[PDB]
Amino acid sequence: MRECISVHVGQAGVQIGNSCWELYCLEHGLQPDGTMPSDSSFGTFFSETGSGKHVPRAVFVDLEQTVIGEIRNGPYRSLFHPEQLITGKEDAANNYARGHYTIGKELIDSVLDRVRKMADQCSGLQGFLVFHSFGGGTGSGFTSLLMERLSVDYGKKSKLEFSVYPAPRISTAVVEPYNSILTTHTTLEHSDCAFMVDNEAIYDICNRNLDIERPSYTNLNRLIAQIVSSITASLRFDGALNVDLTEFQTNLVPYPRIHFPLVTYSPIISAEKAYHEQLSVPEITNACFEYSNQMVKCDPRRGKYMACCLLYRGDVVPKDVNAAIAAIKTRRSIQFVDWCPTGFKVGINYQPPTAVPGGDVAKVLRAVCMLSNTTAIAEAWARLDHKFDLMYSKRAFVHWYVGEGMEEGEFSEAREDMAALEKDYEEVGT
Amino acid sequence: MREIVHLQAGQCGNQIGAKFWEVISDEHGIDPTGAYHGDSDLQLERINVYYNEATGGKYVPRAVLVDLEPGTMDSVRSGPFGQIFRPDNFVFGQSGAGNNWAKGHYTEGAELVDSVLDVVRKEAESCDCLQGFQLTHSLGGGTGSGMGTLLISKIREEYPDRIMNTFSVVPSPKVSDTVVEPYNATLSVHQLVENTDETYCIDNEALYDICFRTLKLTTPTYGDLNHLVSATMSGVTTCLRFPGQLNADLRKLAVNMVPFPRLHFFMPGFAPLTSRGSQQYRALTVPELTQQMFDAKNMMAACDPRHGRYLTVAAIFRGRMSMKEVDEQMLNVQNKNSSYFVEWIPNNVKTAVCDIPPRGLKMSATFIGNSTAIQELFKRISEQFTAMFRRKAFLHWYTGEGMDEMEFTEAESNMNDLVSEYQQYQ
Amino acid sequence: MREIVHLQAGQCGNQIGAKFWEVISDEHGIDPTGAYHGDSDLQLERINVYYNEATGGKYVPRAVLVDLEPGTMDSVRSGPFGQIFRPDNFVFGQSGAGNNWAKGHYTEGAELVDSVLDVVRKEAESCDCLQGFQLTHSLGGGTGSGMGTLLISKIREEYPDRIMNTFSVVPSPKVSDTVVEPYNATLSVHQLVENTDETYCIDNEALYDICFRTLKLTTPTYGDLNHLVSATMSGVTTCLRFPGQLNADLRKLAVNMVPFPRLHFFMPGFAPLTSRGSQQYRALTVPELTQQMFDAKNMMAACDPRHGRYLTVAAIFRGRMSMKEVDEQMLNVQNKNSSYFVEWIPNNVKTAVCDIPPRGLKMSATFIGNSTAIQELFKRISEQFTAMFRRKAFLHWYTGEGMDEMEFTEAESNMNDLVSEYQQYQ
Ligand SMILES: CC(=O)O[C@H]1C(=O)[C@@]2(C)[C@H]([C@H](OC(=O)c3ccccc3)[C@]3(O)C[C@H](OC(=O)[C@H](O)[C@@H](NC(=O)c4ccccc4)c4ccccc4)C(C)=C1C3(C)C)[C@]1(OC(C)=O)CO[C@@H]1C[C@@H]2O
Ligand SMILES: CC(=O)O[C@H]1C(=O)[C@@]2(C)[C@H]([C@H](OC(=O)c3ccccc3)[C@]3(O)C[C@H](OC(=O)[C@H](O)[C@@H](NC(=O)c4ccccc4)c4ccccc4)C(C)=C1C3(C)C)[C@]1(OC(C)=O)CO[C@@H]1C[C@@H]2O
Ligand SMILES: Nc1nc2c(ncn2[C@@H]2O[C@H](COP(=O)(O)OP(=O)(O)OP(=O)(O)O)[C@@H](O)[C@H]2O)c(=O)[nH]1
Ligand SMILES: Nc1nc2c(ncn2[C@@H]2O[C@H](COP(=O)(O)OP(=O)(O)O)[C@@H](O)[C@H]2O)c(=O)[nH]1
Ligand SMILES: Nc1nc2c(ncn2[C@@H]2O[C@H](COP(=O)(O)OP(=O)(O)O)[C@@H](O)[C@H]2O)c(=O)[nH]1
Ligand SMILES: [Mg+2]
Repeated sequence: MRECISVHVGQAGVQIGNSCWELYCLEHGLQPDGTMPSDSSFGTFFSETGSGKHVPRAVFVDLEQTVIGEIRNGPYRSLFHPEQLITGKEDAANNYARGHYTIGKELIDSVLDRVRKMADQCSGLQGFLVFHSFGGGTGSGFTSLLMERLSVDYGKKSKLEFSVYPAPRISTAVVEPYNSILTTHTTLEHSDCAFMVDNEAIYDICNRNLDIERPSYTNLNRLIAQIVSSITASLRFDGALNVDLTEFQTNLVPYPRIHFPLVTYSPIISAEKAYHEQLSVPEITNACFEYSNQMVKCDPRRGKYMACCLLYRGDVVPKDVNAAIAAIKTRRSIQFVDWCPTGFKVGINYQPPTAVPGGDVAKVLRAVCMLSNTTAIAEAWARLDHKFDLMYSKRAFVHWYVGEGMEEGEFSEAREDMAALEKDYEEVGT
Repeated sequence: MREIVHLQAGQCGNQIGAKFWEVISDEHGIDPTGAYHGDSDLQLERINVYYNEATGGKYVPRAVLVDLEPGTMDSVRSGPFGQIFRPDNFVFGQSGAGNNWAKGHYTEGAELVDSVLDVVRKEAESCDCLQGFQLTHSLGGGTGSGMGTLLISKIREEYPDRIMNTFSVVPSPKVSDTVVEPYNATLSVHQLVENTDETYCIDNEALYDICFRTLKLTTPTYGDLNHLVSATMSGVTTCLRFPGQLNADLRKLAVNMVPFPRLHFFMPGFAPLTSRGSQQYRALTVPELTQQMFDAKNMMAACDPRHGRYLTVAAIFRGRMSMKEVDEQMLNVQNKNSSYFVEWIPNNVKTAVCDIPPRGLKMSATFIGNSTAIQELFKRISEQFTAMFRRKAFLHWYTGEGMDEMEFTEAESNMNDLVSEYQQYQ
Repeated sequence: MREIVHLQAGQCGNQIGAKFWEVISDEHGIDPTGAYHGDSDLQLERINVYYNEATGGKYVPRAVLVDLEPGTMDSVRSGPFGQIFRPDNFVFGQSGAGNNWAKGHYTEGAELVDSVLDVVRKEAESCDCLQGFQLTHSLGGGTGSGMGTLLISKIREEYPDRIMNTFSVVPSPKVSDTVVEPYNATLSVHQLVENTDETYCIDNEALYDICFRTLKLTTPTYGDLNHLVSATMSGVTTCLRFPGQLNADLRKLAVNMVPFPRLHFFMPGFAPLTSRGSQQYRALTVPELTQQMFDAKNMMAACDPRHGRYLTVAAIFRGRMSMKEVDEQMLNVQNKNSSYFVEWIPNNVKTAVCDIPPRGLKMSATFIGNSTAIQELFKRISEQFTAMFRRKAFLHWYTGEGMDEMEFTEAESNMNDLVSEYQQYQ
């Protein structure tokens, strides 16, 4: 009852996974060898074997060995089942077509066999949590190969998807716009709620709120995992107003294709400041509406809100939350659509946010994760399809994709389908 | 002897229900084990109204507990009184309602209702003379709104002459936790107007207004809201559980309270309510119970009665009190406030008087309003529904369960027909 | 039953007020908690005159507390009796009056008066029969002088027939703490002459003269001055709080005390006052109370009555005493001092006699003088005002609040018109 299968794809998805499973082990009190010293709260994320060993409901997939061989050697080598850490011989080379058509074509029927052996251990599986990069070759091409299979094999089950998405200025690859636009069919047709996240927005959150001047990816992944702990907390714990994984979607998603919420977390705070701020429910609610805390570089004030899920956790009371959202409804800069007069879905859970002991993010009595469907996110798509247009007007890297079995027309068919999504988010604001 | 069958649906219905069972077990002097430990013979005389006798003089409450998720059953079963209920009467699914009415009514609860209804039969066949069904639910979300109204339809078809009596927590704009709340409620009110004999309309905005502007609680929880609801649930059945100077069965309420068949959307209240630090300064007596009971801040729905007129009010008093003083105050109210009562009914107030006040107070009054001001509760849901529905927003989650767009059009049509019938007698 | 509403403005008005509430709570036998702890039924019989009954027989005083700064509310709320007052009745700003009348009347208090006046309504609507308003303030500085006279204007317009009765601490040259004191007072006296029914003119120079030349205190504080003021505040209302041989309401004082409408600037006093080390040698009796009460050293304004004539005096006695002896002494005074009373009034003394003397003395007398000698208090303020105003000194602080120079000219014009009407009957 209430299981989730977490699939971690490419380097970004696996490294976010290595932070997710670092957190879930602390939060459920599971040792890094999978044992538990001394309630079924762990059952959403861990299968339990008769030895008293808790084994994660996770699959890790990469087309090259390097990142998963590090998971197979570091402190979590004894946590995972050895055949659900899955590797190929050959890197996807930041090429969608190697991930989808040529290299991932070989590992896919082994990836599915592990997901089948995990689902057969569930009893009322709640959904899938799929972690990936939009810019990667494995991230875009292998996730889009896998999702097409899971959407015929498990058609009813909710597919939640956490995506590291290209930034306004920060980029690691020349072909990041091509891989991202080719992914837009995956999220539109074979996903149920897709959480876009941006490296440059978290880098700015780190600078302004944690006061860390120069963060690594370990600092980003420790924020991205904290949001998924808070999405899953109602599945795992007692609360005043627990939220089911489909109850979440029935309030987030107004229309079948309008399932790209923003996400934000509050308070992001260091130990230098957490002892001087009040961190009252009013303040951490208001922090979620600041452009300063959005984890995609777009401004919510250039949009309208369709719906917000305020998922509180720790020491909060429904009195305080209603009194808080009443001030948000009073502020004329936070504008909802005319057709959503209710606006807010509230969840409240009694389990505080767990600190990772090595981390920058401080101990606090309260947190909220706000997950928010808003028209503003269409600007993060308008940025990236303008990067695509400059390169496709030259066919600037297209021979690497055509050379690995892709149809040249798929680039036009993907830029077309993105323009129809960017149309849909502009159309519903009116 | 006038047994009631009680049914709990979804998170809210099981939470206001699991608090109600702590309140009436305190009244009837029943231990959390189910053993009787009370003071008085009057506590035991009518214990059959809400409980079954079992071996060793253990009492088992006649609740059915319904949910589409295990987690609220787990929260009730582990709770303050959870061990009291029959293990067979916890009827549940595994995958929830997703806050979707159509999952409740057509898919997830349509599977489960065959397993619910056959337990409602075992309890109703164990009754000596069943008077009715007492169902606790919410009209927001999907389990209480959509499965609870499926279950009302099934029990109504099977028991057409018994009282169907529902306690219905329902949406309002300033205290909301769901995006699709307006849809679920509009689909659900369409079932309540046809099937129930009484529906007690309750609102979280009004239950928070009692907690801040009367009780002066700094941080009211859902546990504090559930305590206000369950006081009025204990209140209206009092006259079949205890002796009195004027006895009123749930049917003796309905005959006096419902002038035209569909105008049965009531609005409850309770007195005395006092700020916790102020009780020693207050005189508990019938004219102070009256000046609280008939004031717009005390009622448990957002409707100010000064925006309509009452059709009927019932005041079910409890305690040792004068019939002259009760009959004097229920006259003085409707003559001094005559602009707030309909003038084609020659007396708008029903009274009842029980000899046994709640444990720890000398007197109490449960108030039931029927008023044309309840149009405002149905209007604001209907206008939130309309503003989403003109752009078909969120409908793929309901039409995915095989529901028609025509059923939304027909639900909002039947909602405006209920608004029009209250506005007609304004 | 002849309720009073009491209002405190600025530092001085809240300090003479917060001492007054300690004095009348001792009289009525009310504990600092608000609970009744007195000896006698007579203490409870008229407790409604200054208090509201609340739950548990706690009494809540009918004060409104007004300031433009939080710091005096903080000093009252934390004080000897601070917990007695209603939290809602503390009405305050954040940035002060700057000792500026125009900040009080036009800017800082014009914002706040909408929040004051709507509390004065809640207290006046809770009254059974309101007799009047009892406002404590100072005419120096900016809060009491400028906001308090704004508030007098607003309450006068809303309650035109109720008694407006003010206790007004006001400037004098030898005991001063403000440079702009003359301006603030001249702008404020212009409102008092038109709106109030009685104004009791009080002076810190005269309150220090009582402390040194009568009580022989070595170091008199503002707490000792506030105790002299509040004894005469308790004094003049005594006859609506306690029984007596001659009862006099605040209106029965006004009809006898105010010959021509504007001549209502009274000058209070109290007896017996004795040096603390000397009480055992003094005989408390009506002719000694008289020989103190009618002597120039006892009155609480700097005016020596030997510089004018009285129009009317009221002597409100308290205690078990002979009406022959009272009527004998109030005759003997105005025949042996006939050059100090106006000879177109055939008897200048009103008497009243209450049966209940203050706690710890066998008799007491509160004195109210109306005398043409009050011209000297208005004259010396008018000449200090004139000597600054001929050179426009400090006016940018008032004209910066949008006040005209014409309003200063018109205030000092109305001040000399008040001086001329007292000097006319000399
Ligand atoms: C010494 C004293 O005066 O105690 C009172 C008390 O102080 C006050 C404030 C009580 C108190 O009520 C609350 O604190 C409260 C808080 C949130 C929501 C609702 C109530 C009291 O707890 C509640 C309690 O009432 C009862 O026990 C009733 O029988 C009630 N049942 C329960 O509350 C209950 C509690 C725990 C377990 C099972 C039942 C009831 C009401 C209707 C029908 C049947 C039973 C009483 C008299 C008091 C306290 C104890 C302070 C009040 O409640 C009642 C029902 O009387 C709140 O306003 C009234 C006025 C009372 O004076
Ligand atoms: C044994 C004895 O004779 O005690 C007297 C006393 O010695 C004298 C000196 C008292 C005393 O007065 C003062 O010390 C004092 C100091 C500064 C300013 C004003 C007074 C006394 O404190 C004051 C007190 O008076 C009262 O209590 C009145 O009821 C008074 N209320 C208060 O003073 C009071 C004090 C604390 C808390 C609440 C009230 C009052 C006056 C008018 C209307 C109502 C009440 C009394 C009789 C005395 C002492 C105790 C020494 C005198 O006051 C009164 C009001 O009687 C000062 O001259 C009189 C003559 C008294 O003989
Ligand atoms: N936050 C975060 N971002 C990461 C991390 N690792 C990689 N990224 C992002 O990943 C994006 C590019 O995708 P890749 O890392 O090349 O994805 P991949 O699936 O491994 O691609 P292939 O090597 O072609 O298979 C860049 O925009 C990076 O910023 C990580 O651990 N944390
Ligand atoms: N009074 C009360 N209201 C509740 C409680 N739990 C939830 N609610 C509120 O009322 C609504 C109930 O919907 P819910 O019961 O969650 O839907 P369901 O489980 O699908 O039937 C929520 O949106 C909350 O605002 C509770 O314990 N008490
Ligand atoms: N009797 C008395 N006089 C005071 C007290 N406090 C201040 N005063 C005096 O009278 C004047 C009052 O002005 P104030 O109340 O300070 O002005 P405001 O606060 O702006 O109204 C001061 O200049 C002091 O001389 C007090 O507690 N008692
Ligand atoms: Mg890779």
